[PDB]
Amino acid sequence: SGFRKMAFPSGKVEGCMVQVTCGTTTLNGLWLDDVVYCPRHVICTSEDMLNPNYEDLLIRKSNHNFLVQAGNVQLRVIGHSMQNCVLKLKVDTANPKTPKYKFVRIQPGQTFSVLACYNGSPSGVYQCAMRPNFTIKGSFLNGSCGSVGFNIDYDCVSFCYMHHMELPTGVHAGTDLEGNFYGPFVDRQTAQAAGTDTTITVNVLAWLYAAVINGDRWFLNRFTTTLNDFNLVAMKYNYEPLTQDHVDILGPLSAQTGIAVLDMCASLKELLQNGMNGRTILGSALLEDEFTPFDVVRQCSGVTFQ
Amino acid sequence: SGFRKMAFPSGKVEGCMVQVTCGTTTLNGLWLDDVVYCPRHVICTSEDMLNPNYEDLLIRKSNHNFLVQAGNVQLRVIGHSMQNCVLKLKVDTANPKTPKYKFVRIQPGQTFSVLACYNGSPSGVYQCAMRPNFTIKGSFLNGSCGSVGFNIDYDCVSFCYMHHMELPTGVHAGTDLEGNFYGPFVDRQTAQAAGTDTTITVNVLAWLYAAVINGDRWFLNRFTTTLNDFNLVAMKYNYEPLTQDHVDILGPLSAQTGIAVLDMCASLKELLQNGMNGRTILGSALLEDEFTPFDVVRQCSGVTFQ
Ligand SMILES: *[C@H](O)[C@H](C[C@@H]1CCNC1=O)NC(=O)[C@H](CC(C)C)NC(=O)OCc1ccccc1
Ligand SMILES: *[C@H](O)[C@H](C[C@@H]1CCNC1=O)NC(=O)[C@H](CC(C)C)NC(=O)OCc1ccccc1
Repeated sequence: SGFRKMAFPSGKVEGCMVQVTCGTTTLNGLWLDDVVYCPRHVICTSEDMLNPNYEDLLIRKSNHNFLVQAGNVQLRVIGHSMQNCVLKLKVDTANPKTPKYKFVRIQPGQTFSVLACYNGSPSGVYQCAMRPNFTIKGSFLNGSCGSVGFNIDYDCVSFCYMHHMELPTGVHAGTDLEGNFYGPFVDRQTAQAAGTDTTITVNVLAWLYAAVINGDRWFLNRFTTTLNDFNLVAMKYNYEPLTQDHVDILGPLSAQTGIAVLDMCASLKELLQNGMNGRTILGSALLEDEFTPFDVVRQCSGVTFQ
Repeated sequence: SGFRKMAFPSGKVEGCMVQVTCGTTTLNGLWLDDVVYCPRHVICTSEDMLNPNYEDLLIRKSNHNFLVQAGNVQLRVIGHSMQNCVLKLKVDTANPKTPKYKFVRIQPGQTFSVLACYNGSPSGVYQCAMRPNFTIKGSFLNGSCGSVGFNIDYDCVSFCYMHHMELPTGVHAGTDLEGNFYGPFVDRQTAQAAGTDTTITVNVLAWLYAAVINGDRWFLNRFTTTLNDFNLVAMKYNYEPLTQDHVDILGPLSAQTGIAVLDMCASLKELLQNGMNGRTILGSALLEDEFTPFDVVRQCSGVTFQ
């Protein structure tokens, strides 16, 4: 029993974190096979970050301006290119520890583990969600750039995130590992808006299901509702519209629990209109939306490796 | 910026998790050098767990009744003993991946990372605190026993917890790695009370300091207080008495922030007497107590490896 914000075991991605230095800036880089991925703003100086002409800065750079080291071992750089906002550094040595891996562009509402690094060395793992507005509520100090987000499936690391910047609101933004930002962001030290952040309704329901599974059942109603009437309630409260594949995705949880999805939505509507009245659900006084249905099932089922 | 429940990188302890089987029961075990530590109730059968005579069950056991495997590799057992509630299985092979390690008995209020395992394979990491009442609010399904809790310092793994059982309240109990339970617990399938759980006051303050550091400053008062008068407030609300080495431990946070500790206590007294009025602190509507002062400093400072 019990439900926790659980990150993936980080051992596979640990052996992939390197230090990438270019002049005074040091960032983290991801060493897979014989290429090192890192945020391209490693090539920026003190001033360049207001509005960098990245191709023009990269031209001033040669292979030997890129100090990359894995722990103590310095790797020789035999090639560099820029793919979108990511620098790809070809190195002579294949990482002896590259795991089976995929690059994937995750979708909003999906979660992933972040291995927060500084100076190529790991300092912590936590779980977070790609918000609907394509930001993450992370914990990133200076030098954390190039820290990566990932999922594990069997022995397969699925890298989906590389950290680039902090916004004015204090949330975080970053790219997929092909260097394309999630969201409308650009890697400049400029004021950039994220949109309104909506709540991931299907995740909240999955967390209500985990709550029922774990004994928290006070919020269970005697009511029901309809997709459309709940969806009018969702829009009042900046909740993403619940759709028919959402109820289908909750199917396993609905069956394992014997609570129809729309009975759960009607429970959620009451929580949204009457608050929690100072009660708690799974040790929280807020509605939690960083648990996907798969997170719940994996945790309430104990799926290993992954 | 940002503050998250961060676990330690789990790579070092991953390479130490094995499967230990004895008849029908399978648990996780910790393979360090040529010994495998695992909960002694691996030797229990269906019925034995109501009130096991553990020495009498262990006598029926020989070295070859202990199937331990690391991934696919089965290790030969060359010796077994029982130290308190832990079985020590001597194996012929030293783990080629044992990290620098210590066994430590952590104190209440301290935190640690848990690597939740099933069948000797890791499935997730999360952070939790040894409650004042010596339980943990974990996430542990069947087969999770032998999962371990740990801290990292430089390259040094400090193992402090091994999971044994779930209580009626759904919290979790376990031993240090010398097999002595934290708390008044015994490894029987019996109804066992933990005490009232008090809130770790010094941790709540450290989290208020992290909140100020991260921009959340609405709760800051114009009041002050005294250790004794706050401590009368703490006792009303099941908060552990704040002591003089507690304010001294908060010293670095008090200095880095310019908020006297007793000004913070007076802010905490107001939160305790007037609630949060539907506001949030660091994305939470509850007062959080699973962050020690060192957790805050490490996170607000970015300390690596550890
Ligand atoms: C990469 O190490 C860094 C991560 C920031 C630093 C503090 N917290 C973070 O998430 N990213 C940047 O410094 C980025 C540089 C651009 C050229 C992409 N600028 C940025 O994020 O500005 C916001 C900021 C806030 C607080 C301190 C420094 C920068
Ligand atoms: C070890 O794998 C297991 C962990 C329990 C199982 C479910 N959640 C847990 O934390 N520990 C035990 O099964 C323990 C056996 C005693 C001989 C130590 N008994 C126990 O914890 O009883 C409570 C329980 C609750 C729900 C399912 C099974 C047992």
